[PDB]
Amino acid sequence: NISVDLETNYAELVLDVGRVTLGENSRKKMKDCKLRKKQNESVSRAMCALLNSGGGVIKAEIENEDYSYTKDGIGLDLENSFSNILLFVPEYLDFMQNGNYFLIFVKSWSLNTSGLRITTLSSNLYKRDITSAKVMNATAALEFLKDMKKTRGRLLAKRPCVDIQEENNMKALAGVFFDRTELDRKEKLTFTESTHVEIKNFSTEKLLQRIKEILPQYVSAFANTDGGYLFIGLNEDKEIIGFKAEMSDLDDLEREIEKSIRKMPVHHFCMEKKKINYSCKFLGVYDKGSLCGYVCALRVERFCCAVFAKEPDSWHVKDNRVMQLTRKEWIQFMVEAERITYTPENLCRKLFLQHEGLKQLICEEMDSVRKGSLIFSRSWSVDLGLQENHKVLCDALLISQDSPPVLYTFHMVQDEEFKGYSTQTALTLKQKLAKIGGYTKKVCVMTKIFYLSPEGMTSCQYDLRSQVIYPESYYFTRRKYLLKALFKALKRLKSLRDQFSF
Amino acid sequence: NISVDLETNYAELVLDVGRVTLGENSRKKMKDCKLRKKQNESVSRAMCALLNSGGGVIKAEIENEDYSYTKDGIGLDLENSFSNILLFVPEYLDFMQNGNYFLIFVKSWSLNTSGLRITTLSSNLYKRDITSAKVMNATAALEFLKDMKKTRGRLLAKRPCVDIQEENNMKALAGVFFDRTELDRKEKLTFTESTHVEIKNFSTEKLLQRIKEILPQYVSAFANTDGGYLFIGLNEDKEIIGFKAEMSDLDDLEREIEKSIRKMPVHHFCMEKKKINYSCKFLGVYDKGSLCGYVCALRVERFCCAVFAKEPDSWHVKDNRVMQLTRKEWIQFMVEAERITYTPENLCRKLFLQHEGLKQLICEEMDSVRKGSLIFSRSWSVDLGLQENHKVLCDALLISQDSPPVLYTFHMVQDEEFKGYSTQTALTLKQKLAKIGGYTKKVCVMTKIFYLSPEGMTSCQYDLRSQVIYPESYYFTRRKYLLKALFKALKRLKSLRDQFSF
Ligand SMILES: [Zn+2]
Ligand SMILES: [Zn+2]
Repeated sequence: NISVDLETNYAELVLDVGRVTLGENSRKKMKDCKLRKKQNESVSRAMCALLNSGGGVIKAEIENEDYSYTKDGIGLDLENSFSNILLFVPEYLDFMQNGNYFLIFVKSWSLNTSGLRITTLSSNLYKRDITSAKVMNATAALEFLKDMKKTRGRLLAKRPCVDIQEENNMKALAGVFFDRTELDRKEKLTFTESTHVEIKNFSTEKLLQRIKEILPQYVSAFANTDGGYLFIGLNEDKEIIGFKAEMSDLDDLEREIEKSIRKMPVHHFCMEKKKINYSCKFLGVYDKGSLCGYVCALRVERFCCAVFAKEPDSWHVKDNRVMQLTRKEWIQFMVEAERITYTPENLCRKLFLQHEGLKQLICEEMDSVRKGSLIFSRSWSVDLGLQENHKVLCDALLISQDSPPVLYTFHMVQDEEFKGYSTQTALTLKQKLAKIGGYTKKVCVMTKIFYLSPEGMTSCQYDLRSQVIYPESYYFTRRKYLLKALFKALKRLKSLRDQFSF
Repeated sequence: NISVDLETNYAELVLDVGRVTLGENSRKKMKDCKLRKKQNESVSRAMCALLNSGGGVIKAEIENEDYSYTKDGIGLDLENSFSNILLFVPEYLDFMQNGNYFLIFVKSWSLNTSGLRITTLSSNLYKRDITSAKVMNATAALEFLKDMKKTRGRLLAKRPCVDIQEENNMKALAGVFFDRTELDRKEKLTFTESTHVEIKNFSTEKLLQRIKEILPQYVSAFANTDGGYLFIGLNEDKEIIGFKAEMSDLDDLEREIEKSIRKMPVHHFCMEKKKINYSCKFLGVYDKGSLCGYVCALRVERFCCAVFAKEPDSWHVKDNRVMQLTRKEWIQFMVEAERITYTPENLCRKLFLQHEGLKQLICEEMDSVRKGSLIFSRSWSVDLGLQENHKVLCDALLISQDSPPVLYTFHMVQDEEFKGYSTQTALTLKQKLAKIGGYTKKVCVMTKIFYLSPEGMTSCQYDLRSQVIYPESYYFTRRKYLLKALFKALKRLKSLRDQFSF
């Protein structure tokens, strides 16, 4: 339910997430928790997509009435989600209440010391923290995947006769318990939970519902750490209780378990692809010579490669659509490493000689600039990898320290509008600077469109800066770093010919 | 209250943490929460010290009686602490209940994709997560410190006249509120908490106690992110309440705030050292023409470098003492990057010719080894940087795939014991292999001591393997990786002359 806004005046990706309730008191008092979680999920997905797609704006309609950002705030859950996604929120996020809408300006994710290339809401990779199954964070998932990639995946020793207790004792006891044909009710186990043992108690009515939900994460955790045994039908005090069911119910539960396990995504770094080796068994529980219920014992063998509970929760924007990254793409991102100067001189001279009014217009525009660089091109759209527009005479990019980059479009057609072309070119330039260029600061690109009359009259048809508003951080840019990022982006785009004079 | 155990037979650092209650039920039912937290802190400090000092063993006396590791477990809080310290607990930790003691075998911390060189319980660096002050994790602290080190530390722009609301509005409103000479009781604020605003309500009796405790972390968070304003004396609904106090109480509170702020550690990456720029003000609250109480407003300016709430909580073992890393050392670690083969041939030939029984003893010992490498030295203690023992004839290190490394000490003195020398040499060798060598797997070093009689009689005085027990993971080692780590350690120790023949 996230759509790219094509009617916006901003020269960047604007994602509309629909009506969102804002304010700490307003969000904490929302009666419908499902709606609040859905709004949080939509905002988080939009933020992740913008982080992975070169930055942009999240536009949310303010659902609650009489909302003031200064007086109310944002909301604890949204802030917690932002903190989970981003280590330093002020470095990436800006908030602005514009009329009835809330704008979250999101900077592109930049490679840092952590080594992460993309942002993930949840890697859906689980591990065993001695007794608990926890979803690997970005750093843990990165380390796990790189270690498995490097190694293409992943008897007894004589010891002194000393009476010791280890996790191997619990694993052996659980294995012996697994092979028991029948069980006795109200008997205590000789083992407890460990890296290879998990014990859960579920009601009969909720068992089928929870098998589709919690079993995948425990199976992923076991297959990722060392394998293990999951026992369902034992209470907190390790007493055998079980759940009452019929043979048909047992068959249906076994089928559901098989479907849930086979649905789990699996990525292999080895040459020999393998399935998840699991064994499901049902042990009858006998009380006073009568069958009380059944205990479900699931043995999950150690897996050679990554096992996912669900597809990794990473998003991006492609073809003006918010798409979740496929497992292969996510794995590839995780494991695979990465005065005024008028240039070029020849093109500037040709443009100034062919069109006399263009030079006067450039001088008038640049009289207000303290120091900067102006780069001319026949079509800046082509240099960014987009389609050429033959009606545009030329494009000019201005990089100055006191102002954000400005793209100057010039056209000879009086009755045609070039707002969309210039906006798309500026959006692509910003994305290339952020991702390919390597610029690590907040950057926005403004546009100015001019009509060059044959008699030399110049008029400013469109001025982007006077129609859109940004946080102040976007209005101050580092000229040297901008030039370096532009040089790197042009070099990587195979469109660097004479933009920088050496 | 953590001491290095010098009476242990293990050839590694054994840290005794005293009596520790173990078991999930036992620990969750502990009446004294202070004692439980103290035990958890001691175990965590010992684990961090062992991780930073080349690995070792944590020995804890089992306080509770009738404790079985297989039946009871470890404890939720201890497991959570271990998970916080280590991304993958099974990769580093092994647990063993030996008699009345509990042994935690800890592998040395190895450099990984995260870039961390040491482990920290808490960096004590705080940041602002929009409304909350949170302690930077290891990755966040690493990124923050490296960014500040790289840059040697760390007007208005014209915008369209659009009615918008940002965090700057809240900051300006808080600044205006800061300069007010007097306040009126039961009036609502025009701003709320943000990246630059924190609002807390404290009782009069607990105000002095909490100033020494919670003020440093908020001051650190403000000085680390963007500065801000802290307001004490306002309830949840942003109504001005204040706290009743006298002028002497105000002076004492101001002195306590000054002492607390000046006590905070500060590290500077810039040339010009600066103090924490803060301003403390007390605003009277007037109700019906009478003074009700006072509101404390603290303005913390943005700081140029790192501000610590406390010294970073990182530990190591030096001179057989568990010492907390100093701030300078912690900063330096964070920000600054890093058949049977008989060698050497000449020394082996000389030893075999001088002592005939030595060759026979070596052959008898190596007849049981499938494949490995034996390296002889005049004194392996010298090659590891320790003091030479002239009574020891020679030392031999055996590296095999089926067995852990074994150090063979040979002596001609019948009435003297060399257990301590061999144990210290093995401990130093293990530490050098783990840290300097770069070995990333669990490794233990056994020792065997032999007496070479002048007539050629050989006797095994001490055999370490038969007297100590390790988890099975320590009994299987990678021979090629062990040789590579040994080569790297010898090269970095300037003691590599002819150990490996090329
Ligand atoms: Zn595989
Ligand atoms: Zn400084």
